[PDB]
Amino acid sequence: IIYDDLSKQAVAYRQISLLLRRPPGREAFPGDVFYLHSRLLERAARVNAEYVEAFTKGEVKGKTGSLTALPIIETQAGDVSAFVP
Amino acid sequence: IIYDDLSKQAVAYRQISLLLRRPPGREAFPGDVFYLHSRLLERAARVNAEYVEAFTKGEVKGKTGSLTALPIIETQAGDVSAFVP
Amino acid sequence: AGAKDIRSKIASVQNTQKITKAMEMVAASKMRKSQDRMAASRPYAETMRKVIGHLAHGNLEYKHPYLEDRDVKRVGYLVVSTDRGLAGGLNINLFKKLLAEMKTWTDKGVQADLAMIGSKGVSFFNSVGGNVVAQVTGMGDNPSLSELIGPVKVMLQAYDEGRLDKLYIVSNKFINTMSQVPTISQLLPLPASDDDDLKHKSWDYLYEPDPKALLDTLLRRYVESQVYQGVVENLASEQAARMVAMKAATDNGGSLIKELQLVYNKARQASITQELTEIVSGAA
Amino acid sequence: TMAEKFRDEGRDVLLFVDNIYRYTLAGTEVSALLGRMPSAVGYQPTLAEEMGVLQERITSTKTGSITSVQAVYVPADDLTDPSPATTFAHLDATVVLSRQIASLGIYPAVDPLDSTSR
Repeated sequence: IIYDDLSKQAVAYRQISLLLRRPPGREAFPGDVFYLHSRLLERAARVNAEYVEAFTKGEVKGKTGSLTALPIIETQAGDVSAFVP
Repeated sequence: IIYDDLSKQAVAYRQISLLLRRPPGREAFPGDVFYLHSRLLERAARVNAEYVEAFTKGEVKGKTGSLTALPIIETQAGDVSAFVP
Repeated sequence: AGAKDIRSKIASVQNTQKITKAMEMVAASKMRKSQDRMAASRPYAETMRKVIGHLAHGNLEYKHPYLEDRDVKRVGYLVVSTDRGLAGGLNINLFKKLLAEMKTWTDKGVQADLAMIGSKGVSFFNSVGGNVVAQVTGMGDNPSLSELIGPVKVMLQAYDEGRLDKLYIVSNKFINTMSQVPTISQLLPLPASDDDDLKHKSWDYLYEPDPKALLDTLLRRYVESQVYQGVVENLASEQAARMVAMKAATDNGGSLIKELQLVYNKARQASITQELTEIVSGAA
Repeated sequence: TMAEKFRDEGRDVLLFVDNIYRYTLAGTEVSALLGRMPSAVGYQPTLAEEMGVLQERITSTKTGSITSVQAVYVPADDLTDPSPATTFAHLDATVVLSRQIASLGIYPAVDPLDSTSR
């Protein structure tokens, strides 16, 4: 899976969060802008065969599934030291 | 007398003010923080012998009391243009 | 940090860039003038070398100590150095070439003697414990032959006295405005340098008073003039090296401004955001 | 919307906006008048959508097309400021005019070394 801009997601979430009047943190971004991306990217995982069996009710045996993620981030003036990057 | 880190008394007072919902000033410090340190430090003094004799009701004569203060402050990145420094 | 520090630093670096660009211009003009003075020396040395061709090498020849290839027991160097810094590596490359060769010589057990032109070499070899016997300093951008008479006199006086067996000049050679090279070249004993007077068999001078007395002063003046030529080529090479070095430094400053302005803009934005969030969330 | 009407006829229209930056500033002033929390560098929170809803209507289509030429002003000469950073995401080409190329007596004074097109 390729996420074509997490920067633009974070900007949309900043808009939604400011419209709900929530106090912003650094770079006007909300407090949970880390939890936003965390609970997303933590899903790209590889799972062991026991988890696959347990999930799919024994319909599958020995195979290990995986989801691979390549999030894209856009940074201003090559600044790898900004907040969201 | 050596007040170690008045820059942490100020922080505790900021917390107390914000929990009492008092209007925050610059860097969220409450406005009276100058009065907060001003009254504390002004007590460091040398008092002439007559005030001593008046206070000790004649028991001590011809001696001048004295209180010396050395507060300590901590500045981030050498920056001396902050509110408490 | 904070905008008002970084803008002050940007200002100071731009001022520095003004300074170095002015120095590049100045050095670029002085190189042209110093190379004109360089080209105003060739006639004297060239005609005197033709005369020495005829008188000394000749079809008959005159025993002179400076011509003969005697045994080497210790060696003199005349060292040319700048009087001014900011020249790039010019002096240190030159001193390292000299030190490498003087090591190679002392590995045969020969001693060495140094005569210093210019103060930079004076300081360097006082530090590295070289054997400086004489020096002249502060000629600046106005070298003159009369000032050089001292040290070259010392080295000649020591050569004829047998205290020296070979004499070198060590100096930069100007080649191109973009390329100069340090060189060590012998000047006593006098090199064999063609100038075959065979063609000039047709005639011979009336020597007055006599050929040996004339030949002695001709060689003395010729050695002095080759030392002067070396000093002027070194001066022109200094001006070329300062010009290219100040060019490099101006471009370095010009890049540092690009870095500082990105830092500055980041601070500008962060201060605006933290001011405006402090005000708005301080209502209600 | 007038250019969209010409596009329906199947023409190849050209739309000039004489300062997109002032469109952004008018959005900031209105957002402050409504009273919404400031964002980024004091811009409105909706900045990246107020710009997108304009810049996304000017496209080609099966029937016709609208091209657009937009004069841009960059605050404090800062190409990282949210307003330019939001605008450039939509630009395809970029022509820079130069005082020097003009003073040399050349017109149009386009700087061929700064001009670019994706």
